[PDB]
Amino acid sequence: MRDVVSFEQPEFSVSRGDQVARIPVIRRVLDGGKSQVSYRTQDGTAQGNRDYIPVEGELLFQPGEAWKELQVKLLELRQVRRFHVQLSNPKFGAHLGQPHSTTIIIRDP
Repeated sequence: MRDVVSFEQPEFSVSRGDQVARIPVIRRVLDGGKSQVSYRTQDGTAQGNRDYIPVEGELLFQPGEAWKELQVKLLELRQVRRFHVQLSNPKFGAHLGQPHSTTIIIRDP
């Protein structure tokens, strides 16, 4: 498989006070062209519009591009809550690698 797109890790941990989660997405074994995947947040115990700002869209990798950073905004209100991000719908010859979903763990300062 070429143009393999994944999250770098199955979990990332952030502080609620950071205002943003910075989530790396990599593309490996480049064939030389563009690739696209879709991405979307999904609630866990962290909930959209309470704990974080939901987002969905497309990640278009131009030729040569090996990674992206997703930035999901965090909201302020011992406490731990999780949301998820999922990759789907590979286009232009792209494939999903492992992990293609990830969990963002929001912790109190």
